[PDB]
Amino acid sequence: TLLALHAAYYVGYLQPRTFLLKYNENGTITD
Amino acid sequence: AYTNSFTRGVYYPDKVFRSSVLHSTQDLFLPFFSNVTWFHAIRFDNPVLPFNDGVY
Amino acid sequence: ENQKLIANQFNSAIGKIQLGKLQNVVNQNAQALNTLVKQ
Amino acid sequence: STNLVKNKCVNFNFNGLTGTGVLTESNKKFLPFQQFGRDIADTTDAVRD
Repeated sequence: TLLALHAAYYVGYLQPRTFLLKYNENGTITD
Repeated sequence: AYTNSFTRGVYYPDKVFRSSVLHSTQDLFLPFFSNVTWFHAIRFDNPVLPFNDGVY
Repeated sequence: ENQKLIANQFNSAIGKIQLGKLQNVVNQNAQALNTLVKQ
Repeated sequence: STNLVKNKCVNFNFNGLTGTGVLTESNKKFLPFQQFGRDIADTTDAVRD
């Protein structure tokens, strides 16, 4: 990543993990 | 330079619309309470790090 | 000799009520059809 | 590029998905990136043209 030359940020890693979702009545994920 | 990502990295795996269902998918996610690589922004000249299976 | 005991205990015991066997039968029918659809 | 007819059993093909049924006007809201629509039984229930 580059920034603008003249903050508690993360970087994580993804893995094939099973996950159970919870869609609401709006079609978005609430849990 | 390590911290705890509480519940982060959850997204919509497909463009299907679903309403009030508990759907169970199996694909790439950032695991819950994972040890994500925290950084300081205030080393900092050239912070290169590998891309393995997607990054958050 | 104790009719008022019957009417009060009738109110209280149904008051404790307000269905394990019945909700089970509805649920087993629901999972049977849902596995059939997901096949 | 066919016109839209409703309240009648047709053989629709919306953006490369097969399926027959009768199309009805709805009121439920989508998200801007979402195209399909499914229920608990994992069948198509909605699609915007």
